[PDB]
Amino acid sequence: TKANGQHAARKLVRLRRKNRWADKGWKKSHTFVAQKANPFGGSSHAKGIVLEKIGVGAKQPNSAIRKCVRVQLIKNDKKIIAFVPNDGCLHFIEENDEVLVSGFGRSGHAVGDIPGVRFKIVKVSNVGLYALYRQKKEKPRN
Amino acid sequence: VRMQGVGHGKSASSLPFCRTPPSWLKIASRDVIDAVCKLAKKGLTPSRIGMQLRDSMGIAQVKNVTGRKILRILKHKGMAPEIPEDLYCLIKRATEMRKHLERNTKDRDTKFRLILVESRIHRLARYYKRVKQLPPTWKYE
Amino acid sequence: TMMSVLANALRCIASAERRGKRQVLIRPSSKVVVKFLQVMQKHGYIGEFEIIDDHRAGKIVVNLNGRLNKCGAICPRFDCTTPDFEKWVKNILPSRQFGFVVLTTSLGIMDHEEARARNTGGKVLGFFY
RNA sequence: UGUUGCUGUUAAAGGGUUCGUAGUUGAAUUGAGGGCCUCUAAGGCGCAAUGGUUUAGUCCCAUCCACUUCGGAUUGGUGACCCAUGCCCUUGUGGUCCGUGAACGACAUUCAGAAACAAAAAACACGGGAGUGGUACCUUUCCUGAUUAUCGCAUGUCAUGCAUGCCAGAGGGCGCCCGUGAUUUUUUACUGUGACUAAAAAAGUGUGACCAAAGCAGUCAUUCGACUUGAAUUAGAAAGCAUGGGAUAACAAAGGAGCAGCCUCUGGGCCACCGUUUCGGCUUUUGUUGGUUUUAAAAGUCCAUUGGAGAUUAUGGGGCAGUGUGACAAGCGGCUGUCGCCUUUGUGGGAAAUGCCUUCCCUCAACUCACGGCAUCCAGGAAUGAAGGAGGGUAGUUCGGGGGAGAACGUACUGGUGCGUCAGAGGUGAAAUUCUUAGACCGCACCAAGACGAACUACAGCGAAGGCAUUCUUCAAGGAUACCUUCCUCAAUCAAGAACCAAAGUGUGGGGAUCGAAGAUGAUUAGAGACCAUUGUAGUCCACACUGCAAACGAUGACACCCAUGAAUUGGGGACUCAGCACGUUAUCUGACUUCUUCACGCGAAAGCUUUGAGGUUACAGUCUCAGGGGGGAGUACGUUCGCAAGAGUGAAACUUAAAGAAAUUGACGGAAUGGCACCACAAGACGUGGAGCGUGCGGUUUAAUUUG
RNA sequence: GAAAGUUCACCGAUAUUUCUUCAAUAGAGGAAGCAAAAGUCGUAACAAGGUAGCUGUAGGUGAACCUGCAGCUGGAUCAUUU
Repeated sequence: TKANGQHAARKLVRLRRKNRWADKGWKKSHTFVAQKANPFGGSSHAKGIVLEKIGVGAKQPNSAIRKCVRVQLIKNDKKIIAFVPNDGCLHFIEENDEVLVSGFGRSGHAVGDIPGVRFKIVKVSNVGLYALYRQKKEKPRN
Repeated sequence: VRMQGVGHGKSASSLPFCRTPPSWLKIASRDVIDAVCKLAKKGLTPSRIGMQLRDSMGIAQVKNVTGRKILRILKHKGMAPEIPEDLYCLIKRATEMRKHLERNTKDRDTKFRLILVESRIHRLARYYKRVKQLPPTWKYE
Repeated sequence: TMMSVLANALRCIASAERRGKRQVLIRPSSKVVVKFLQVMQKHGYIGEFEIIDDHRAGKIVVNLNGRLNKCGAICPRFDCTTPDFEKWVKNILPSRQFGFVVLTTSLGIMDHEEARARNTGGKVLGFFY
């Protein structure tokens, strides 16, 4: 339980300081190993250079093929996978094009039917990829 | 609760509800006093002085028929012991255990008991050097 | 042992009241326990009580009229103040209408209602409905 | 993340146990006062009076007599009691007043609180200062005397002295500063109030920037300005500041003979006072400074008795002596074991007075009772209490598979020896491994060696836990109970630290019967050191060292309080020969273990839990401590401490996944159980098919298609 | 009066070298974790799962595991000489 004494204070304090290390919602904030691990440095986005297009399978209950992109990160020289999140826009990504990369949804667990991938490609060459998809802009090769 | 180890007992001695002396005790303060000091010269502790008195002379309590109890009497006449009753007894029991254990080092029980008795004596010691009744350099050994 | 006299008394009263019993025994007595009872007997929640003398420590005995619903104890005796009457009165009581918190002051032992009136806060003591 | 307000029996989570320091928490006492008057203010389990035919009653009585469950009868009967006012006792409200516990003098003082005293008071009283108080402040009693300032008189005049004096005494009353005195002054948290504290920001008051976020502005007459123009106010952690309050707490001291002032009138005697080193310091007045010295107060000290107290009896206790009283056994006596000593001798009783006094019996325990001398010795009884809080004592040869030591006892297992018999024996589902004419198995007798102590042995006991079972002896303990003994808060729980700890393991020595990991052999099987069978090493046992790893479980931490139903058990207590004993029954109590398979309330998701809690918890707070934060990854890795080693303590992350888990229910299944039912099941048994030669269907292959279900 | 310069003391940049501490980092090979598949070998657990199960410990085995020893019931038993 707990201590109700007048001078009990210090025991209470030290108890909390111990038991917050059993919380993962404390660690995720205060500890900088988490920051380091994250490929953006904990920044909102980052840019990368497209390496290779990689076809990626899917898990057992929903059989599909998914289009993914092996990208390298300018900032930290790490490699990462990301998903193309529109229909038939694999075309609009080509090798050695700069590209932006974002997280998607829950960022501690991988998204369903794509293992290991929490990362979706928002922008190709700073153009909105959505804009290309539902036609407004056209991709520069300029 | 028992201080060390298990035990709950209610074995105890009460008090009289009459704190004034009986009608069949016509003895004065002085006679009581004299009796105490007389007995004490045999080396009897206060615990057995009270027993001798109550049983023979019908004394209700020493405190009821004199203005003071057994140690206060002794102190005032300079017969009082310098080692309190409760302390002395434990030390006797202690030493006797240590005899038995000197011979028998396979004895599990009396070993554990000696550990108890030790720390109990220490508690007493500590007490009586806060509330001065022993020298402040006293130690069990 | 018991580290609060009040706690020993008012867990006999509460239990007894939930069984509807019309008298209760109380093992110790203090100057404090008296005052607490006195309050509630004025406001109409207790018939009478006796203090009996063993010439060591007394044994209180109380007559319940069944008009109580709880008698609690606020154990650490936390500090309540002129603004903070409000706080306590909301949080530990089911009402502001008939909730009675009892407090200690230099002045004596009294209800929160009378405490406010004389404009002195103090350390809390116990409570009843 | 649960301080307010979390959970830990089974879902993530009580440490194997105990001791124990820091730390946290800790029982009760000191005690918060009263009266008289008014008030329909209430109650009355107080009460004089007087009221009431049954206009209301019950006990007694009357008449019946009714064997026993009818009644009525009147004035019944200060009876009982019922509906009434004061007399009441409390208490409500109302006023003021108290030396506000008891105590002291009471009109001429001290007057209804004052001198003294009690109590309170250092915010005080004890002495004193002109450099104190805008030129030394105010005042009333008692006498002296009255300036009635006819700005005059006196002091003073070389004066810018064109400047003061204009109340003796009495107690004083404030203000100011300093000196002295306290038996042990005194603080703090908390609270109320008040000080002291930048703006911006926030809360907020006013205001129509057209509204609005905003701003601190503006608004009005009506002119050669007015509003005294507005621009309020509050909060703002601790910590520091001042001053009330004095309940609850904390700090510190005391720890009880480890102590402790009686006050006071007056008189005398002596006496420096600081200080003690080769001469130092020193209080006014005498005109003053310089010198010495005296007288005198003060203080100290000695004696003296003047008045008054005391919180513990000084005409007293303690100890010696004389006389008489009561009395034991020998020496003596009764004239029947016991009585007395020149009686009586137990105690109230008896007598006699107006419960008491006196007389009379005439106060026993080897000294007890009564009286007297005077001789002694010499402070001592003034303390809160003794917690169903802790420690200690004593007792029942108390209580128990509690612990250590020493000595015997019991059969069995195994082996050996002797006396006999003769062919198989071991062992299993069936076998085989295994043992036998060199006589096994078997029977009896005896001996050796090692382990163990059956049945009795339990919804029993003891131990801190782990654990503990033949008998006798022996050593030191532990719990329970009983007590009008002792101590007086010494306690509760726990980081740190210390001790104990099942089995298997490790070191060294002894032992080695039985069983037995490893190993060996035979089966079983598709495969089988398997499970099974025959063997067999370590080990199993003991001593001395380590290890501390268990489902070490009640998966339930420790201490404390409250909490109901019934029947038992285990200990203690209560109502000649180990012997004023032991058992049992009835009833009661304290201490242990548990059952209601009629456990009360309540709690819980349910299973369940119930004075023996998981209950008294959203109406959430008795106290302390340890552990847990979805499931895996992991008790892994790294570091580090312990260990001979095996291992023990401490203890992550990367990455991955959306469930894991708890309980109950309904279905289904079981080489689970029980009761039943079927020639599509089987028993007994009659007839076939199943491999030939044919017909038909299907499969395969074939082919233009060999249609297809 | 006073400059260049001299000697000594003090403050001490920086370089060099060593040590300490923190951060990040390559690596043959070995060993785990996780995630896939329509691979392979067995049948251990759940029914008495066909050798009741599990915990601690030691040994053995190709695997799941098996075996001895002491416990627990979360057993297949709340229970059979008053």
